[PDB]
Amino acid sequence: MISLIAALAVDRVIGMENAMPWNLPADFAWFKRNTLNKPVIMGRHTWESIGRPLPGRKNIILSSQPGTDDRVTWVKSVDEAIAACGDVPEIMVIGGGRVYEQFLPKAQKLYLTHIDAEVEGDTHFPDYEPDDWESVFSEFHDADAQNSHSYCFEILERR
Ligand SMILES: NC(=O)C1=CN([C@@H]2O[C@H](COP(=O)(O)OP(=O)(O)OC[C@H]3O[C@@H](n4cnc5c(N)ncnc54)[C@H](OP(=O)(O)O)[C@@H]3O)[C@@H](O)[C@H]2O)C=CC1
Ligand SMILES: [Ca+2]
Repeated sequence: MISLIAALAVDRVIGMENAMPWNLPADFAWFKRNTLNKPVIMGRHTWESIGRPLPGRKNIILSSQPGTDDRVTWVKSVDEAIAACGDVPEIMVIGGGRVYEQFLPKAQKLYLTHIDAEVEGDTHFPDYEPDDWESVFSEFHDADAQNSHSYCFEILERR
């Protein structure tokens, strides 16, 4: 099963100049808990933004060109990316915008963090069809001393 995990600010903004333009440690804990011990697929720009493999996860990088780092597994197509994960219960697609768009039609689950932040961005999550998805988990949190925005963790399953 293929899942997408993403954090979305107002208007589905996910990124600006190769970063996530907000401060939300609660989302790091959610991301780690839901990706650890699962393979993660990401695009080259997202890979370049992290600089080092995510520990405890098989890191698969999509790029049309030959790989440049043997600490991760490089693939040249969506189907090769999926194949490189082998037979696992759940594959996690972790971004960015262009990768999310291509995996959305193949995904059965979305893990979304909806962040109440107004941010300018140059990257947005795809415009998913709400009727195709059932919300199976939704937990809202107010801002606190560590998290400067309110946020809501949501899991949606494809109907
Ligand atoms: N808010 C969030 O949850 C997250 C946000 N982000 C943000 O997303 C942004 C990056 O997204 P974006 O610019 O769209 O880039 P991506 O991270 O999606 O990487 C795009 C690159 O991946 C490669 N690629 C993608 N699809 C394929 C394919 N089918 N075959 C071969 N190679 C492929 C290409 O590399 P090549 O050019 O080498 O061919 C392409 O240029 C950043 O701002 C980042 O901070 C990232 C992850 C999470
Ligand atoms: Ca806010």
